[PDB]
Amino acid sequence: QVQLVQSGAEVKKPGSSVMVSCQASGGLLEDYIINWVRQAPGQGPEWMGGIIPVLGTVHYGPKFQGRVTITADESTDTAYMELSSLRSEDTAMYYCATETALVVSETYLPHYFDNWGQGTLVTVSSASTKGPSVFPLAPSSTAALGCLVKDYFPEPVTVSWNSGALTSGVHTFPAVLQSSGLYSLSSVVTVPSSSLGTQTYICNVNHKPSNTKVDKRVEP
Amino acid sequence: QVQLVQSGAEVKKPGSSVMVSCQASGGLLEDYIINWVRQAPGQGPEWMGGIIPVLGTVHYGPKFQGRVTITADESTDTAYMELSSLRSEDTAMYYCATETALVVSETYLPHYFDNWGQGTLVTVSSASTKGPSVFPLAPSSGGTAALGCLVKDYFPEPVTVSWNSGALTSGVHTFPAVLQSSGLYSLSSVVTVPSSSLGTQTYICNVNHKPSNTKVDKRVEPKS
Amino acid sequence: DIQMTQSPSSLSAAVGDRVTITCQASQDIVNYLNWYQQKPGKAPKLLIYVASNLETGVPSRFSGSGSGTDFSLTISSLQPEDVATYYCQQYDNLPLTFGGGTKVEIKRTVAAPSVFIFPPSDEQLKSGTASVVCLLNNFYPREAKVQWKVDNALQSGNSQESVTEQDSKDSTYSLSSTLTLSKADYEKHKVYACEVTHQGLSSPVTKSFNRG
Amino acid sequence: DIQMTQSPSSLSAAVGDRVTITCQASQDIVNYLNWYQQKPGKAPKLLIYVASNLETGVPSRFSGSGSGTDFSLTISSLQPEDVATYYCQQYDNLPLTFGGGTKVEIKRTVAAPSVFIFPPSDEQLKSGTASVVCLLNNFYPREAKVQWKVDNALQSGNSQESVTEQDSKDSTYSLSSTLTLSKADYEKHKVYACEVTHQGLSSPVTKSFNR
Amino acid sequence: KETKCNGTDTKVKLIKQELDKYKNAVTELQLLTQLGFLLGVGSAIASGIAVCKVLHLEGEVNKIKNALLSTNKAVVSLSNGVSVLTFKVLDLKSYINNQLLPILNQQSCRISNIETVIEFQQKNSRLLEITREFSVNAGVTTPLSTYMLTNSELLSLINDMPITNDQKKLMSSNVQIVRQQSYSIMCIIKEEVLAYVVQLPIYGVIDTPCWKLHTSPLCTTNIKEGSNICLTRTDRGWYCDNAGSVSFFPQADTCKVQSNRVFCDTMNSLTLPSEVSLCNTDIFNSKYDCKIMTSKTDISSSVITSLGAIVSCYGKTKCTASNKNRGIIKTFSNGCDYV
Amino acid sequence: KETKCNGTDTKVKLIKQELDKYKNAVTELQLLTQFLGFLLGVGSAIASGIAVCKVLHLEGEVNKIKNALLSTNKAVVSLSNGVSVLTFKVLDLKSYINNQLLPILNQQSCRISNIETVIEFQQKNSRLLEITREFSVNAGVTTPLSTYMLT
Repeated sequence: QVQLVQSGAEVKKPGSSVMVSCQASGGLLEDYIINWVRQAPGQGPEWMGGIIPVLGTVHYGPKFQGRVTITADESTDTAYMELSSLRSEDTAMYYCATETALVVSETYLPHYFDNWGQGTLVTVSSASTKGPSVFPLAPSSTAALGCLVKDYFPEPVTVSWNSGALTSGVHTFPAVLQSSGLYSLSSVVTVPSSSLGTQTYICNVNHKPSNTKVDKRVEP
Repeated sequence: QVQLVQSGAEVKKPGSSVMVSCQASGGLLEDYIINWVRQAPGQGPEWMGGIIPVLGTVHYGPKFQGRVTITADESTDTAYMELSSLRSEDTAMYYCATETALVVSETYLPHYFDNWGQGTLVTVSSASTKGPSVFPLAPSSGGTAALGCLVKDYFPEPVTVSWNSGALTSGVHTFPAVLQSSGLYSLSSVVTVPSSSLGTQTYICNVNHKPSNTKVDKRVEPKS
Repeated sequence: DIQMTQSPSSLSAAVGDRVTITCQASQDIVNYLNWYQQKPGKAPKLLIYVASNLETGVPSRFSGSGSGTDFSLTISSLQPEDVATYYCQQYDNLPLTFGGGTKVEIKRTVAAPSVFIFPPSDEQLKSGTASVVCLLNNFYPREAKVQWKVDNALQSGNSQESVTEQDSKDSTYSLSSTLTLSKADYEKHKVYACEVTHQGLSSPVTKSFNRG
Repeated sequence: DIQMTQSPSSLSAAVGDRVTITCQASQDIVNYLNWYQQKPGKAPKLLIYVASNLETGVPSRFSGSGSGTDFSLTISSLQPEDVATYYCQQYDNLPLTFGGGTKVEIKRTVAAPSVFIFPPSDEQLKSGTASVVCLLNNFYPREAKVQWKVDNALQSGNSQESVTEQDSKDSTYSLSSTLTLSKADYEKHKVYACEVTHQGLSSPVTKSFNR
Repeated sequence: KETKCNGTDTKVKLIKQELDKYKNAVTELQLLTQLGFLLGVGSAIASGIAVCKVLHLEGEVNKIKNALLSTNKAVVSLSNGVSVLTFKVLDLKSYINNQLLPILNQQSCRISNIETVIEFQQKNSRLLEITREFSVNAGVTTPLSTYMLTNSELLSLINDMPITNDQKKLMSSNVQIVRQQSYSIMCIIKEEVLAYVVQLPIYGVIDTPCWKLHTSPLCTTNIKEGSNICLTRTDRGWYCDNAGSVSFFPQADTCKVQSNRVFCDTMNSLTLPSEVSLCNTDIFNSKYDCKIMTSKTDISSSVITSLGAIVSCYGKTKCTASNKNRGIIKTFSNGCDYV
Repeated sequence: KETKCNGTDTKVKLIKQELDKYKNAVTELQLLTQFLGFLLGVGSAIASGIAVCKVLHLEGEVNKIKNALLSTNKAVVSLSNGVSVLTFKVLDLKSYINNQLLPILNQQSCRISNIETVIEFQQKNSRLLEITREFSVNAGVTTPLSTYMLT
């Protein structure tokens, strides 16, 4: 019932250091075991470490000791994770996951993750952040319509139909990496052909990493 | 699975005394805590008292002690409640409610009500008992028509009504009684029905005003 | 006596909503608190006993919590047939007492009323009185208005209206209005109409009739 | 480290079947094993903790069993919303380690794709690029083939396709193909078509347009 | 009155049997509720029995019940002569009357929720354990068990005794010894109340000098085998200063030692003049007649002291003191010696 | 460290009191830790045990005991004085509480869906409490040797 809010996705230069934050709402950081999990594309999750604020003890997975720093700011109920010396291996979705710590004994260890953050995709590359262009996919002679979101970096881009009002029938395809290096992705929705003139369909494209929010109107 | 059957609704004169009975079917009175709860219109329920025949103990609510007598006739499995010196404040639906008393220690008290009677509406008033008149509300000329019957000029509440001996229930609306300016209660019962069955189907409203010994079966259909 | 404070007094929630009802006691009653459901005109039915135990046959969406002086009743997915008044009741000491009650109503999409008018019967006219009935069937919300119109003159304050409780299966209301007059005045005019306004009709719907 | 072995890596089962997944530990972990569900792009969700305890709000069809070194996760009636990757996880000692994962997919009846073609937008052509999109919507099975046809010449290797994961409510797939060409080469030809073959169509369906 | 539930199903048989174990323990209690030789004899529980006897008078228990209705701790005026602290620890009445039996009665002994019955058996546990102990000791138990009086109850009861904080602190720091010098007297179960009298020690004399005297037989060591004479001090035991005199405990195991504190019971003691200490320094002193025994029983033996060992070595016996890391270090000659 | 169960239910009250009884036994025991015949020589029955107790109280001595019984349940430990003693880990309640019970409790804010957990805990907790009770009534020295002391 507590919501874990991680920082937004971003692109960091190789070798630099990145910090991911995780904000708890509805409880104190002391009331939980705070873990940090990452998942590279096409890999499983890997335990990096965890913090136990009630005991003031941190434990690290061997692979990450000495270049990962996890902190818990209880004055603000904000947890942090600092990873230094970025390389190709670190491109991954980073998760903030908790284990509830009501009855805590000494020598308590992390065991599981019952509450997760939304995940933070850290992309390590030198390619500059770039916002996408959106192009209509008009319906014509059940009909289908959509919009084309082209040329963005890095991932991800999100899309909602009618600010989330139209949800039945939406299909957002996984992004494909183009030869240019930039990503592209599509979102199509099927709808009765009789509503092509009476209903308005707008796709809300947001790329927060570049702070570019663009809403392109589409109609037959 | 045990049903509690109370005595019928009635009108009693102010200052007189009323006796309400409550019949248990399927078990013995000794095996229960028998409670009496009343509910005035627009109020919550109020617990009047309870008797525990297996222990031989009677308990009265402080407001009602000294003018309420509750007895348990184990020869007929009937519980009773007698309230004396009736006045206007007593106009309320009176409920007979039980709690199972299978395994009881001494000083056992009533705690809850899991099995209820149907309720007895006691109306304290000077007016005489009077049966209602029933008048059709014939339909005429989209694809659904409405008809009903009007139950007018009775005293006291309640009047009951069923359609087709209780067969027609989806779509019936029996409105709460309204006290007219002339006095006495009046009530309406309407039901919507497909327009194609207006000639092929029979619709009867079975109106009962038990206080007045009035049983009426009114047929409704268009005229000519 | 121990006073039970039930809050809120009324609530409106959609079908599928999570609804919570609270009961407070005037002194510590441990967990000796029960919950009842009363549909309009029916006897109450026991739902929860000892604050948290589910009665057999009660849908799993009902649950109770609390201890000491504050208790709660929660419906995990509110359903149309839950429209009723709920009462908490203590048994720590005598007399057994109830809360003020909480009436639960369903909020649903607005529905237009079907408007039907009935003239007084030929059977009733023999008795010397005429009642003209107007009907609003299966509508929402609660608030509506009906002004009678005989010929074209609006009649004011010579009628009485009665409203059913919210229907247990689709959460709509129905309303019957009865216009009572003497036999002499009924045969004084010819065309009778009842005019109805509501949020479900674009224009007010009027039904009238000709004697015959 | 403790290595977790999840078997099989993938399976296909019909709706309503009873599905079992296995996790093996490299040493005795008593019952200190958890199970997680990960739908595509979403965070993992705790299903079973301490080998057998059901998490609140998790459908009653989930159960966990085992002790020592071998554990199981059981779905008594596989449902469409269960399409996801599942992971086991031990916590006997640090570091916490996970299984390799088991991808569970629903096998249903064969569904034909709805074929729609979209021309490139007028706004995009000015910037110097043109994308022509062809769509196969709500089809089964996974395997389909799209060969482009410009005028009448089959196009090879000038397109890129992306397929959605199995849909969470009806267990079908969707596939989008994008044909990228230059504005100069796009206006070089006239009639564009995408032809689609699949096991659900007796003959391949073609939808075309004139520039 | 009786659990009128029928005993067959697996759910009913556990709660019904659990109820019977409670009702039988209750019924059981009603059945039940109807040197050194120079020492003086006492009545260990004369104080406790006196209090219990008051509760048997007609209508006397009612005063107790009415006072413990609002709080769990009250001072009650008994009709006879003594004011006693009374304590309601477990309230089984309101659990059975308002939480368990309603749950049970509503579903005709089908307890669908197993959680209620487990809570009952734990709530019922202490009564059966107290009943069980009283059932094995003829209504008088010692030492005072943890079912009789928990540490939480004991420390709180310690705080209310009419003693100085120094005396209070001693008892709370050594609660284990307190238990061993206490009694529990079961006596009355009537008018829906069960009560027993707990008798705790009161340590009125604290921090006075106290010493232990060890003695061992002393015989001559002459060459003739059967011709020998022996002598033994008989005044062995503990001696504590008390009220200008010495409280003497002849019996060795009547006292329990914790560090430097000797917990003893004055009831098994004699009161001696302060001149007793002279027997250690001058056995022939003309101010106190030192107690001795005589014999010709020439037997070798040894006495372990607090900080060493006394060895009475006689005849042809081999007497030796050894170290764990070194073996024998000293061989004792005939006579009485110490190391 | 602390029982912070805020939600009250018959199940929560059951584990909390069961947890409190364990939390009480540890503290309770911790409090405890701070014709013829007349010619028969007197002895000190537990002088041997008292001597062994005294060595275990030495600084850094318990760690020697703990670390030897960390991997196995039977070890010979050399105390600082010179004496080798047989050591035996009979109950490991630590690994039970930390990895099976405490995680189960924390998940739903003390609402245990399977009553089996409390029954297992009270059974797992029984041997500790019974040993404590014998010591609690016998001043830390029991005789004869009970079956709870040593099966």
